[PDB]
Amino acid sequence: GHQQLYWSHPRKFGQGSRSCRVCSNRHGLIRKYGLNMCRQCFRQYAKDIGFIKLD
Amino acid sequence: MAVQISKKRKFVADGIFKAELNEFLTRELAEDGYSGVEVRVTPTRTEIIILATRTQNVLGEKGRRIRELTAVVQKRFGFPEGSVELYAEKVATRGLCAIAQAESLRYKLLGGLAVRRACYGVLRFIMESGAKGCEVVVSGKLRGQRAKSMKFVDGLMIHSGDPVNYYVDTA
Amino acid sequence: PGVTVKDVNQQEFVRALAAFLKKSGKLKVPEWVDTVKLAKHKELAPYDENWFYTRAASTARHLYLRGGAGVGSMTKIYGGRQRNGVMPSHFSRGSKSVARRVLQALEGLKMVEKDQDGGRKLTPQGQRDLDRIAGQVAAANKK
Amino acid sequence: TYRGVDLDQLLDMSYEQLMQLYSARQRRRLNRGLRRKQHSLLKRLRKAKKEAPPMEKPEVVKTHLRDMIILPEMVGSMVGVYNGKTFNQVEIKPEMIGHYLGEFSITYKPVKHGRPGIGAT
Amino acid sequence: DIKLFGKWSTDDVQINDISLQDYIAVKEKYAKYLPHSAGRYAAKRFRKAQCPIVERLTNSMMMHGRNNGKKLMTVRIVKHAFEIIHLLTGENPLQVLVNAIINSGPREDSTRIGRAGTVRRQAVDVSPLRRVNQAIWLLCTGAREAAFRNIKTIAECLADELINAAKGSSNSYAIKKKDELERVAKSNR
Amino acid sequence: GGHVAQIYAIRQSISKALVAYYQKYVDEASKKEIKDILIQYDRTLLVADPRRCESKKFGGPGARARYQKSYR
Amino acid sequence: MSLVIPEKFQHILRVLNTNIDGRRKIAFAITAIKGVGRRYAHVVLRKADIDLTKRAGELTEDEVERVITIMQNPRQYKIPDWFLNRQKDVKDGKYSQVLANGLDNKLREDLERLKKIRAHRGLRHFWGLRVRGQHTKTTGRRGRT
Amino acid sequence: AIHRIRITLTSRNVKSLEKVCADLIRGAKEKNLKVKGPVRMPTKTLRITTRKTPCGEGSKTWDRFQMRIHKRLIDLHSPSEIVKQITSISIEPGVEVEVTIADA
Amino acid sequence: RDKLNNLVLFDKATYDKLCKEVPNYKLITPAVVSERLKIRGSLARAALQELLSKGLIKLVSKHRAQVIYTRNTKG
RNA sequence: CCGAUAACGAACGAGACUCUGGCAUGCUAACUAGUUACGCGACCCCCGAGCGGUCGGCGUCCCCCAACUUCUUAGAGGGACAAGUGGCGUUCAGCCACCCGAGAUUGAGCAAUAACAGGUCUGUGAUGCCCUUAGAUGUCCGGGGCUGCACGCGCGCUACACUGACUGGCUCAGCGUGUGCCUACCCUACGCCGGCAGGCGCGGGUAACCCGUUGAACCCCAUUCGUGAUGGGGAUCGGGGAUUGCAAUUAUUCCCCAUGAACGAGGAAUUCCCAGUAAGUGCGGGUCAUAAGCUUGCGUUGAUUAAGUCCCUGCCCUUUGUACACACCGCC
Ligand SMILES: [Mg+2]
Ligand SMILES: [Mg+2]
Repeated sequence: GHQQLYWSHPRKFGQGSRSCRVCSNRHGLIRKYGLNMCRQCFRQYAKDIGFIKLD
Repeated sequence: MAVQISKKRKFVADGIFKAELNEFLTRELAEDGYSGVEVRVTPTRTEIIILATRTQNVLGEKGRRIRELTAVVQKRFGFPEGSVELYAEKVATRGLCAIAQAESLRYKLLGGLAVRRACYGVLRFIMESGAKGCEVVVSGKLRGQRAKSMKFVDGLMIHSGDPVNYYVDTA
Repeated sequence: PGVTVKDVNQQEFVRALAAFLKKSGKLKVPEWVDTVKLAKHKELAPYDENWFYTRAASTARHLYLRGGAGVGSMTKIYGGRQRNGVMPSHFSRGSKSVARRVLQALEGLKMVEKDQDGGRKLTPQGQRDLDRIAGQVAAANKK
Repeated sequence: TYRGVDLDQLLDMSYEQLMQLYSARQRRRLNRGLRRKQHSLLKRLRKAKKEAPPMEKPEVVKTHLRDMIILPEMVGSMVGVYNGKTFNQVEIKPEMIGHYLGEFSITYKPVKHGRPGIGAT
Repeated sequence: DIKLFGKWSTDDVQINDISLQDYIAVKEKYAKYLPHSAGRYAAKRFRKAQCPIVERLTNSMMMHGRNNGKKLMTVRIVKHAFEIIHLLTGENPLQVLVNAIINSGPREDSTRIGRAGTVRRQAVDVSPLRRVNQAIWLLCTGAREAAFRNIKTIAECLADELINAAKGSSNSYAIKKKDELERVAKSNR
Repeated sequence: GGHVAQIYAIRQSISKALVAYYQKYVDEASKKEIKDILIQYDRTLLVADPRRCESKKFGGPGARARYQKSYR
Repeated sequence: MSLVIPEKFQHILRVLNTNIDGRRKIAFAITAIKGVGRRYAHVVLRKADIDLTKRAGELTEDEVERVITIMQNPRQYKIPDWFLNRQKDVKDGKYSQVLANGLDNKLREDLERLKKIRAHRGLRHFWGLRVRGQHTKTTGRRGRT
Repeated sequence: AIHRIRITLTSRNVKSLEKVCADLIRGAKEKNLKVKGPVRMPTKTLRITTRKTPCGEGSKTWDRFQMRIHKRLIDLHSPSEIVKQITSISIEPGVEVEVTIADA
Repeated sequence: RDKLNNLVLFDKATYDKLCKEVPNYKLITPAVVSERLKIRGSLARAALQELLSKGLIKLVSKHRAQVIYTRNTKG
């Protein structure tokens, strides 16, 4: 369709308004500290960001 | 102030940039002996150091490819122009870099070499480079459809506690 | 042997303070003191009739303890436990209009002045009133 | 009668003085701006009603929007409210004003329970 | 000199039997002004033995879900109950508590695993510490079911529980349970 | 802290302050022959209870209790 | 106060169309009438100028008919708008407190109106199911089996 | 100028911050500017707890993660004016610095 | 054990019953008064404070949840 | 681990390790933390104290215009090692009690070989093979549904009440968050309106600087209720008032007023748990445009019982039996 209905549905909020910054997942997102990453992708990259285990 | 995000958010963004740059360099510099990336940051500018064995190969003809990647990283994260430099540095004892050795084994497997002799050669080179011990695991559709797993390990290798972090590289 | 409000037990202190407030009745008492619950989480109105005087006395004592308490502060003191029925309990705050009317009455009797910043504190003569009543209730409690 | 007033007064009851007669949700909804599709649907029903035959019920009009609050000027129309599968026609009564279009095109048929199956052995 | 709750000097309270005098701790070395001391008496074995029995009751009186942290209310109940028993009897309340504990201890019990005759196969004599434990627990239980669905408040129920136990009249839950256990142990000899 | 922990903090602080005051500004004879009554009456009046808390785990409601499990 | 029971201490009363026990306190005795609660009883007694520390059997006829007048007609005795039950009626839009079986038949006419307009809430009411969107999968089993 | 500046230093580790705080103040003492003492602010422990499993099947194993942000505050205050003397940074990667004056 | 149907107000039968022997024994609480006089218990508290005012009952505890009285000292 | 020894030399695991917590009036530093002293004050006592008491009122990093780090914070360090005594011990490995000591067993993370056809292709621009690919199993938009109910089960919550409820007064925490690359959505003080849910102007905070001295709950002190399905219980259900959103109906949430149902402690069974622990009790973070009966943590109150065992459920070693080897859910 034309521009009048292709993206006319609002997504200014809600779960569909957020995707993982790595894999664009819409499930298991972590928005704490603006992480915006998939939970699995967080566990994958947590060494790379620097979240490490002490306990 | 208001324009700048909090220290918490800023450090999170720093870690995110580190992760994204490492992933991008891994996915692009895979064949050129990529080992790792180190970034040195200042308020004036930042310095990116890409640890790689084949510095002569990761660089294009008269530095064309390093210029390409510099422009890529300049545009992608939106730094000011000339606020980032990319240096290519040869690693010391590339036999000790599990990243580079894993990439070499992946190349030898994709080339068509037998997994057994390739793994033996990789392990032999690693121990000839000099280390307390090494361990390689191959899992996949070896022989038939049914999955099997091989572990080829020699020397010393711990598994538990703090010291495994800074004593064994994991790739 | 000067007596501060801290040297007397605050409960009979605020009791006698509310009694003095009742006998010297000059408060701008709203007409809805007979209808409103003292808080959102409450389900009964206060049992006392002139509970407004008691609450005003308690707020005056709290301003003595620490000044600059706006309406939200006082509701945080007068907040309470909302049982929420079948769902597990939480904590709720006091009535904003109730505390605000209490304050506007307290500087109705000018014993309270607004601060240079937000919130309001006790005037020195209000401090005098509190200390005098503390001394007299100390004399009564002692003898 | 909706609030003591007759429907004849409701036809010339403009929106802003009507929001006092509606409930809080409806008052908030009309306080917020009605969008283009609602206005076009009102135009549709008004067109059908004016071109409806005299002393005869109007023709059916279908729609998916079932969040529309029922206006008093649309009483008597034949509205086809989508149920998820089909469009359902239903009268607009002079009592239905404070009600939504989805509140009368049920989305499910009531369940008639048979013999329980293998579960709960 | 100590005067727990401000009065009721402990020195005139005397333990009648030498069986539990190593496990009753009302003596002036274990006499305290107010029964509250988070002294980690459960950290080691036999450290509750030196704990004053009033504190042991206070620990054992707060039970049943609604009362697991309400120790201040437990202490105030103890104080009011002591007031009530001293008004009703006129002697030292601590003497009443000690006598109730002595009369409430079940001198033997029965326990086994295999094919029992009536309840257990074998009859076993008990330790003084277990006597004190069972006495306090039975007293708290008796007062608790004494005050549940009746107007008479918990203080009075604890009070007459201790009063009846300090003498023995088949009227208190504690000594009734003691007699039942002793009869069963006599049967399972 | 709370209320009763507050009470214990105040009593320990007063006891410790008096024994320190008697250690410094006067002879330690008085300091020792008050510390004896403090010790063989209440060791905690001069020694803080080191126990504070214990961390809850991700498999139970508190520090040690576990969530109720079922099999059928 | 703490005297003998009064001679005119009727044990239960006859209020409107229902009886209330005079043995309990007045602040809670009239709550037995359907449509009357603790808060409403509190406010009507406070505006009735009647002692709250005395039982409902020991009142006099003038006091109880004052309570009747307040209950039937609360608007003119300074009861605020938001305290009424049948506020803004669907029939006539008039603010009224309803005190008796009028409440029963008012709920009845509301439900039959909902059924007549075939509302979803009316449909669930006719079917006896939950109307506020609560889950019926696991709950409400008592009323059926 | 008269300049009274504030310099704050933070990172994720402790060793780098300590060595910067020590060598910087040693250079300051060699350069005779009186130094306001190192102000160690409380550490921010960014804690993230996450289920170990990526599917949800298993023993409901939660992995928690920590990120410790330590920061230090050092004021450089001299009767003479500051920035023209000291411009050099000697900053390793990984540590963050902010140059503020008493106006800021 | 079914019900208690306790009196809410005194009658002639129980008023003098309260007056004449209640201040003659040791323990006086609202619980015992209510349980041995078949009265409500709020009435018990009211009667106890009235007899406090009449000056032949001595108070000892005065706690919000448990109040205890006793007869005056004799002899 | 000591010992013996056809074994010897090893190795991983455990242990060792790191964090956590506990003592450090030891050191360094502290205007985004404080302490003390002083001076302004204000109020009580002024009978008379006057170096009397309170101040989370104002100042003394406003730069000469007080000192110190005990309190708070965070670094380098120390500090506990079976160190000493007594006892048991082949007098070795080790073990019990006791002195002094904060501490004589702080909880976690990590955690070997091998394996499960245990779960994930619904996390991924991880992926083989197969299926679809224009009337699409792609994708967008609109609506419905994922809530739907004769019923059974699980995890929890409320509760069944006087060791309580309501009303008022008094009074104490710690984790930790808070304005965004896309991305619009922050934490909030104060002042006013309203009874509440909310609304209306002014501020502060990208943060030990502001919310906030996080005046939390529980608890404590007085009040009323009075053993009843009562003032417990608030499920169901009606009306009305507020918030988010494009939209609140099959009710988003919240407020108010009505109705108070079953429930009077729970069968056969079965769950977790040993000291700041269980339990009570609130508070953070996640989810969030709206939101927690869930979960992860934090904090307050603080216990009974035990210092043992294989009886049951299992597990580790050694011996023994096997017709088991998909391994007793076997085989027959
Ligand atoms: Mg280990
Ligand atoms: Mg009630």
